[PDB]
Amino acid sequence: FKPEELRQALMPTLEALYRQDPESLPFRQPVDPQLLGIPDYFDIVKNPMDLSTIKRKLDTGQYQEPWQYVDDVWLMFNNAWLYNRKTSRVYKFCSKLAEVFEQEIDPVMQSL
Ligand SMILES: CO[C@H]1CC[C@H](n2c([C@@H]3CCCC(=O)N3c3ccc(F)c(F)c3)nc3cc(-c4c(C)noc4C)ccc32)CC1
Repeated sequence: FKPEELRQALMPTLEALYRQDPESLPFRQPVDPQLLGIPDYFDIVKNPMDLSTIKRKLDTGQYQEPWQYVDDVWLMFNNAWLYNRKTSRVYKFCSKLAEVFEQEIDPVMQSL
């Protein structure tokens, strides 16, 4: 896969996530535990991930294969479901994005 081919193919799946508003808002920048006053965040989440990081990796051609992109998107979701309680808005927004991602990534992976 050329990185331009991955970027062209996968960027619309990422755009679909950013289009979810307000559901994407907590995911658009890395969690900042100082600002949010949650010093245990990095005790629980050892490999942080967010949309800005994924976007940067796509933009710069850091993914060799599409599964690596998919793995990072799932890492972001898994981190949020891990840290946050299921009653929280952030966990529910995570679930909403995951549903959108599933629906958009499926045909794309098949094309590829
Ligand atoms: C610049 O705007 C942002 C919106 C999300 C704000 N925020 C908020 C704020 C705190 C105030 C209460 C509140 O409702 N927030 C909030 C704000 C907007 C949302 F869309 C949302 F779901 C939640 N909580 C966040 C939680 C997380 C989070 C993620 C993702 N994974 O683990 C943790 C913890 C990330 C961001 C959170 C921080 C400022």
